[PDB]
Amino acid sequence: AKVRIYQLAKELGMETQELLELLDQMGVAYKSHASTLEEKDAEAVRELVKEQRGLQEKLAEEERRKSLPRRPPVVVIMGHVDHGKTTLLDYLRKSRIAEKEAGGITQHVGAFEVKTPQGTVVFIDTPGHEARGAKVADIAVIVIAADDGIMPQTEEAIAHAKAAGAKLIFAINKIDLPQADPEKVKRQLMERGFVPEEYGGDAIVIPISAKTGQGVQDLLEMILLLAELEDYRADPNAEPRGVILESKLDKQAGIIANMLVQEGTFRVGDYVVAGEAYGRIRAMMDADGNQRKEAGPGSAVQVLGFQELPHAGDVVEWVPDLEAAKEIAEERKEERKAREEEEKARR
Ligand SMILES: Nc1nc2c(ncn2[C@@H]2O[C@H](COP(=O)(O)OP(=O)(O)O)[C@@H](O)[C@H]2O)c(=O)[nH]1
Repeated sequence: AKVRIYQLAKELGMETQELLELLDQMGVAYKSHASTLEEKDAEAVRELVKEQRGLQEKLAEEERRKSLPRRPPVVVIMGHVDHGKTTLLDYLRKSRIAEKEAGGITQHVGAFEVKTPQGTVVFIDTPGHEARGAKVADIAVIVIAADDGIMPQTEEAIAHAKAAGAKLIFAINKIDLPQADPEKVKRQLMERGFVPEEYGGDAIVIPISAKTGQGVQDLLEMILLLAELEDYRADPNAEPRGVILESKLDKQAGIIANMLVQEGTFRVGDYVVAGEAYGRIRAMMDADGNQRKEAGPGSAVQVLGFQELPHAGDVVEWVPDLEAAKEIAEERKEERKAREEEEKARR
């Protein structure tokens, strides 16, 4: 003090003409950048530069938080009995560790992930063969055998999947067999109004062999492709929301539930309600057997601590406290009771 303008500028990491512009907006009059500033003013300048810069760092932050991270595609497999669903799932579950040493673990949490350079894909395991619930799968892979073709069962699977909001992918399996005619199946698909992309339609058709592994990598790349196109994303910071895949019992363990996380992040100690089932999460284990402290979108984990058994397809919801988990769970019990005895009246 009293500081010259070119001095203050160097101080603030600023440009002479930057600071001069600022003084004019500020109302402080100078002669040239050589001029001296009253410490009153310089103190104001130092302050304003904090305001403006802090706000810009703030606006940049809110800017990036508008952009939500992606999430892996969740895939279900459908089809007609004998057409190779099971064989395909096993293969996919084989193809993940071509690394032996395990370890480490492979328990079954209801879904598994296949990591590719192009991305990670999540596969529902849990065969129930359907049974409504809450949306689980983004994509359905409809499996068809090339020696058999399209059965009414396949027509059902296709109808179901669309009704469930799934984007369809048609997999033509068993192409190793000499009696296999994939073109026949394509014709059947077109006959039914699904036109493959090679003929200019929007249907996706990948010939594969679950036995040999032919075209399975291509099937994977196509799933990830349609994922980018659909652009699946989720907010890890939202109110945690997920869905129950399967919930079973274990003698020493008790009630366990497999859960897919959809939005948010569940952590240990969170109180959750699923349908009429509530509880506190004691522990969480993934497909790798790792005990997890936190779970974000795309994660299939096994949850310990439910008081009842949650039904599959039921939504898992975060709640602040045990009491809130209890009231919500209880109210859903009331309505179900009442609406049950309402079915006593009308048969
Ligand atoms: N040749 C051949 N057989 C297959 C292929 N995929 C599955 N299979 C056979 O199809 C039979 C029944 O299929 P499966 O795995 O049980 O699937 P799912 O019946 O639809 O649940 C099994 O004996 C498999 O070995 C394939 O790509 N090629």
